[PDB]
Formats: sequence, structure tokens, C-alpha cells
Amino acid sequence: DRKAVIKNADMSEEMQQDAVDCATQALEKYNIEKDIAAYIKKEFDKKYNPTWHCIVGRNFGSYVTHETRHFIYFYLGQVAILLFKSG
Amino acid sequence: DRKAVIKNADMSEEMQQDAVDCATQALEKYNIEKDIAAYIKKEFDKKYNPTWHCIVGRNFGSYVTHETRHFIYFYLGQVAILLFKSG
Repeated sequence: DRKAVIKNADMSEEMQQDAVDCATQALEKYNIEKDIAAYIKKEFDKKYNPTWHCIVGRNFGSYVTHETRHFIYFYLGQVAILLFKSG
Repeated sequence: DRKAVIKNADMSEEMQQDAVDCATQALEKYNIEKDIAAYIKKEFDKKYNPTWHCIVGRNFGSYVTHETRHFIYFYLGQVAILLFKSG
């Protein structure tokens, strides 16, 4: 099982833990990046209200405008996950 | 120079061309993914109003909620670019 490394976050500690949990569940269920991303996005829309956006990959870079306290960029093993609400 | 392949788009033809042009300029200037993404995002905020978000990589997958007519996912060579406004 996979090592969580949080790279950048503007998010409550409890929500960061839910993000890691959600992504862990997603990787258990799915192997294709877009399917992993959709699972996480949908779960966060449910738990923490719409509207979330999720990117899953390895090496991608990003520049997004996020809502205060609704942003995380982290790795689970070698898989990078960006999850945020837009500002 | 790089071959443009548009994978998915919900965007005017003129705006798609500007996206390809912007990304071409970005790749001429910068080598690091997050810097490429920031250039494109900033140019689209200027030309087509805030608020855009941009991901640059190779193999990433995504699931985002986009504003009608403000979404493109395309490749320039092997570089994948996602550019959208949130719905």
C-alpha cells in the first residue's frame, strides 16, 4: 500500500485526510487515470459540496485558480492527484 | 515543430486556434510543465476573460466540470494540455 505525500494544500486537516482516503479507494477500484479522477471528484461533490475538479497522473504540472481552503496537490505512491474547487 | 491533435473540445473554432497558438508560444518559452500551464492560463485570462485553469503533461487523466463552450483537451506533439473554465 501507498505512501501519501502532500505537496501543497490549502485545506482543513480533516478534508486532506478524506482526500487521501477517497484517492486510496479510487486506486483500489480503478486503473485508468480518468476513472480514478472521476471517482474522487464525484465523492468530493457528495461529501464537500459541488463543484470539484480532479486531475490524476504522475508528472503533470498545473496552474489553476482555487477557492480558499479548497485545494490539495498530493501523491499516493507515484500517482499525483490535484483536487480543487475554482475561485 | 509540433503536431496539434484535438481530443475533446467544447469551444469556438477561433478559440481552439488561439489555444493551440498560446500553447505553441508557451512551449517555445518554457520547458517545465507548471510554467507552460501558467503561461497559457494567464494568456487566456487576458484574451478570453477570467477564470481559466490549465494542466500540462503527457498521460494525465481528468474529470472536471466545465462552462459550456469553454473547454479543450488537446495534444501538441506528445504534450497534453487541458484548458477550461469551471461551471
